[PDB]
Amino acid sequence: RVTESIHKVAERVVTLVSMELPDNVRLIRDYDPSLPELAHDPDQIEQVLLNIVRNALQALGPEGGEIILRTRTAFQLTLHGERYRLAARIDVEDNGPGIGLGLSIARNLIDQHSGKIEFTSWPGHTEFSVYLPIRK
Repeated sequence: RVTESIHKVAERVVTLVSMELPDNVRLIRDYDPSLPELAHDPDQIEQVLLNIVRNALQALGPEGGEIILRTRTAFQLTLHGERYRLAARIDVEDNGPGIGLGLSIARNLIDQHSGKIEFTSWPGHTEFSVYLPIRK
């Protein structure tokens, strides 16, 4: 409904997560300042990111680690079979020795925004990538 910077929601998430962050877990930012403002429901995107970050905290477990909240402009990104000239990619990547309804809710809220969520992993890392359309 509103067209604003996705970083406002990202920062609301950083503030909220501070209350549940273990002493041995650090949350770092890796924002792309060139990312354009986009239409989205801030309340819904906040819930999407909170649930993904909590899943990340669950993955890290007692061993703790690092969670990176990253934003990047995505060019020529495909969403539901159509290629978009511009989309926003928001990643929640965790690093840790020790490596759900919330996730289902996040998926549904992203579908409402006509976006997608992808999961990947590599040695010592796991990452959820959320995509939101900006310009088709």
